Amino acid sequence: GFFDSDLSYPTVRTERMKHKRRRLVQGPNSYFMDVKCPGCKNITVVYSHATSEVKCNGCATLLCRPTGGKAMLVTGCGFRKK
Amino acid sequence: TTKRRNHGRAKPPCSRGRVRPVHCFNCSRLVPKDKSVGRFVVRRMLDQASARDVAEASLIYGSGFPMPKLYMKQRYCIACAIHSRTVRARPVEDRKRRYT
Amino acid sequence: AQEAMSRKEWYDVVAPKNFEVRQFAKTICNKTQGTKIAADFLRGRVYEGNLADLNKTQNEDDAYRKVKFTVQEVQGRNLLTQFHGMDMTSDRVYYLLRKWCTTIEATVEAKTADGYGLRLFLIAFTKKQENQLSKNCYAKTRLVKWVRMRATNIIRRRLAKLDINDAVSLLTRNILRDRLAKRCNPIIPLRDLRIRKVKVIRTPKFDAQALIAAHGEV
Amino acid sequence: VKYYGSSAGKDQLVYGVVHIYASFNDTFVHVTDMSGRETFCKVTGGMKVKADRDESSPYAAMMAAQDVVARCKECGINALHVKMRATGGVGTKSPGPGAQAALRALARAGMKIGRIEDVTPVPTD
RNA sequence: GGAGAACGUACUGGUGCGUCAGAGGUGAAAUUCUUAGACCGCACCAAGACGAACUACAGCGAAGGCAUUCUUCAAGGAUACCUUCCUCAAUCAAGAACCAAAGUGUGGGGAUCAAAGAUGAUUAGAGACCAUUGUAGUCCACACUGCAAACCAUGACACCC
RNA sequence: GUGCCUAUUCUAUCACCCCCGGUUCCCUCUUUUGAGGUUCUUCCGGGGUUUUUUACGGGAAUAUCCUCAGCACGUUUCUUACUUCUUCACGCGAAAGCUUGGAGGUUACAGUCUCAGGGGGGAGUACGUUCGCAAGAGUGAAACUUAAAGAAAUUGACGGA
Repeated sequence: GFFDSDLSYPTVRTERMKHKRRRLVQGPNSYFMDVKCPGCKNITVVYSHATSEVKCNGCATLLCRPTGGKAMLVTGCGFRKK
Repeated sequence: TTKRRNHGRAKPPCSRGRVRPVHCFNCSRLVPKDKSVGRFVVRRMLDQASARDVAEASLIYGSGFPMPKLYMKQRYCIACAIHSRTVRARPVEDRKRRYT
Repeated sequence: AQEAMSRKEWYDVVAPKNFEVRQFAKTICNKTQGTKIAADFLRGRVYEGNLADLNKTQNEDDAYRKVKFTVQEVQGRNLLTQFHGMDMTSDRVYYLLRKWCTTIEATVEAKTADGYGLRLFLIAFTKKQENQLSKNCYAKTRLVKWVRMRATNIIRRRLAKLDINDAVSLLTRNILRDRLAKRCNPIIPLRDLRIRKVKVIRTPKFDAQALIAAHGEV
Repeated sequence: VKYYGSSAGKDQLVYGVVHIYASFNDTFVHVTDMSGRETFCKVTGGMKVKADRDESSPYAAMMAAQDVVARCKECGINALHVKMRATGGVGTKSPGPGAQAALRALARAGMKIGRIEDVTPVPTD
């Protein structure tokens, strides 16, 4: 079945469900966030998908770990978004 | 003409290229585990009153088994099955659809 | 000829201390005569007494296990024994088995304080939890390896450094079973946990000194 | 009484074990103390009959179980653990026919029961 | 996948006793073992093996093929990312690289299962089924091979239902 | 929402020192030759230190595993397998039967690439020929011969089913 809707337009369900490279157009699924080391009054741009690290440079150390999916934020590092 | 698709073997779709043959403990030509039916069961012991005799003489208690019992890992295939009035052409469709 | 009771005489097998039944069992041996004396070949015999039966006078579910005892001295009819293993049989495992589930088995070797060298074997089975809706609810290789890794650590660590009769006291009351349980629960849980076999690998034989300490007093 | 040591022969439990072995051509009764280093006695259905088509049978077993009980009593093995075994690392862990007849028979023939075992061994082929 | 180690445990063979009038095998028994002493029981060893139920239309693997552990080694996949890189491709004669069983040579290798054979028995015949063993093989080191109802009897790759 | 951290010590505490166990003139009980309990008075004992006992987590340390990293469930996606397979698809098919993205979407005949195939038998064989130690593989006929051979279903017949 396929009537009421539009394939062209999704709506209120209908984006949430499409998967990544079959989102009608793919789009960077991951994103960036802003994170703060309580280590300092200064903060950092971050990948929600990172494969490596963030160092705080209010003190050289790393606030997250490489792990496959969303990277592991940790340690009371606080973040917000774009 | 051909009679039963998977022809016992439960591996065509999947990944188990070739799989465990066994002597079948009752006839004993060597065969793969999924062309033999299994119904590994525990097993009961004594008749009623021989047990009653043994029950009174049950100076035997608990441990997770208050009087114990056997266990037969039973695996039948054509060779033995047959004679043992065990496994054959049912009616059609059940030759494809599993127990409950 | 002589025929058997005429042949054999009768001897009282006795435990070590931490044993509730201590003159616990008996055994018969052939009538001693020139050169041929009874006590010897009995040291080389291994006695199974039920763990419940020995250390409990009653209801206790550890009767599933029996302890191998090899004879260390004969004094009179009676002969004062040591610990060699506490094992079990087939039945337990199989009622306890469930198939379309999962296995974790493990063994460690630890040398006692005693130098009774022991290998110790363990077991436990999956679950679908309360309601792990999942079809048959297993565990990864990582999991199994990791659990073993914790299991093994304790057992050797805890068992290496201990007095044998006391290894027994813990093995009796299965505080050890539970101990494993302590480590095991936050992980993938299974149900169970048992010491399914325990093997005497190595023994440093006797000392009356050691004996009294082990034996205590009858 | 051939009770010739620290009886009182049924007053207290006095355990040996009967290693019961039923092949498919005979059935073996092997009475121990607590390890057969020193074996007491061993009685067969074949010992008790001859037929070449019988001898691991409940009949024979039932018969066998009697003699054993008599000797057993005679020595005073008040109680008795049974370690039944099949033929071995082969057969489906189910011993020869007689095993029940004999077993039942020992209790029937004077044993207070306690502690039964299947002891046939585990193969790698 | 490959190198390790550790073992569980059995099969045996063996020991070590214990005893003992029978064993043992079987369609039917028969060939087997027998009171040196058979079996048997238990202890223990030796040995070579095998990873037992677990564990299943369930995983991994090009395929063949693949199940203790740890110890490793180097490998693979998938999944993840806003990573870079710009067709890189596709499928493919020749041509290469694999291919279970088994065989085959050079060496292990010995335990078992058992082709050869041998025995029974059976038969009408029967050197066949059946039994009782038992020689080659078997496992393996090492080579080599190319044949396997080597079956999702279903080329691949594609895009859909 | 759900289960899930081994064992000691300080503090409001100068605390039974803490924990743990127990008692006839301890405490409670229309019981009374009786029951229960004490980190309730109150006494005594054991343990802490042997707790590496088996028994920790307000604040904190220790011993210390080492996700006592969160793990493990339930509930929710989605990539890839494997589905199975409910169940559906016409469709396709001679059927038998045919999924992931079947043997579907094709004589309404046409995505690519490729292999193979092309009555039957003779023969997959032949001194035909080439690999191959060696099996034998690879490659591969005509003569001669013949009217079928095949396939699925169907019903029937039959069975030492």
